[PDB]
Amino acid sequence: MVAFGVARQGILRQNEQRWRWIFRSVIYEPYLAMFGQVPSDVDST
Amino acid sequence: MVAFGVARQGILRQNEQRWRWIFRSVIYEPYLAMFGQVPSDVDST
Repeated sequence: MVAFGVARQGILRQNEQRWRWIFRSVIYEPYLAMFGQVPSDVDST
Repeated sequence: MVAFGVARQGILRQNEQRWRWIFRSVIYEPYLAMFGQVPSDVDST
């Protein structure tokens, strides 16, 4: 899950240089996928 | 489930002194979690 989350982070945006947005963005992917309405669907398009 | 519901009630707000809002708030957590779009995601943030 962490592997795929970091891969999603890389796909979404190339780089990020802040220790707050990155952690929240990474942690969002698990709950997003599990709760059903994952932004991942929006991210793909 | 009841244990985690009361824990969520405590986390959400410290105290509540009405025998109506408390019961509805407690009962909301199970259905919220099960039906997929649980306010718990909003509660965390």
